[PDB]
Amino acid sequence: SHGRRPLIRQDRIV
Amino acid sequence: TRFTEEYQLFEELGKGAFSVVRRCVKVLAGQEYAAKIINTKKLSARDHQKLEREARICRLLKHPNIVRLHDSISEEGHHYLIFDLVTGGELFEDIVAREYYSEADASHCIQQILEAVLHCHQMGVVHRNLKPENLLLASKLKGAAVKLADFGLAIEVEGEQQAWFGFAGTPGYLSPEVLRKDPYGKPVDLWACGVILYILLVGYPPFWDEDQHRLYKQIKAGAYDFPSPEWDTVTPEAKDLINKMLTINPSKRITAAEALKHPWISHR
Repeated sequence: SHGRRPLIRQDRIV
Repeated sequence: TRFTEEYQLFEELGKGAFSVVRRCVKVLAGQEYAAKIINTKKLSARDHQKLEREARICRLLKHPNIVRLHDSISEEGHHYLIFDLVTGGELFEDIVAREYYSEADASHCIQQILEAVLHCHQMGVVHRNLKPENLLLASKLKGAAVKLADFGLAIEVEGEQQAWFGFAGTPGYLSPEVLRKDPYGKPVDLWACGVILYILLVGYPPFWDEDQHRLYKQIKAGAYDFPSPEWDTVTPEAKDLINKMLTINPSKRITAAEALKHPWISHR
């Protein structure tokens, strides 16, 4: 992935 | 009660575990709003007090870049939070659609977010849950205001007094101080602004791992960089502002009023 990450939705709080 | 008498309900705009947001019209005023609707009988008194807290904190805040709460109406079986209608969706959705923003567009975006955050801080409110999922575009038209929403995790602070209030927020946006059980306050929102600004410019975050153990170690160490080639053409001053927001030491971290005078925001 060479530094690139996916943008993933984070709806869930801790 | 007043909601049934004064408002008409239309289409669903959004849904949570414990809520539905519907377009509504205050019929005699001919004005549209978004009604966040909660089935009160399906919720504990603890869930009720979290709602009262959210409404109480929203009412403190009056700002062009904060979703305004206009009314709070408790009917038999249902509670209605009447907010500004926004039609441009979540900033998260806009970033996915555009992949990432120009420095010009990203600067304009983070300026409005910083104005909102400073207003919260001046009112003794710390949001604790800043993320593109929580920033809403007022409309789909170019230049539409970005507005802070979802004060469900917000806290009231006493001047500059800090404490470890508790473990709250969204993993990818959590500050080192929150993860370390160190005292925290206003600076947790600037750390989140840093994560947001990073994402605006390249379309992915500074901290990501499937494995949460590794994610939290990475956040606590300030372990991010600016990979080639995408960051090679990004101005040093944009990187400098991200670095000042993603400062592990919350004392040294840039404040909202300081970030608003940073030359990458100010020179436009």
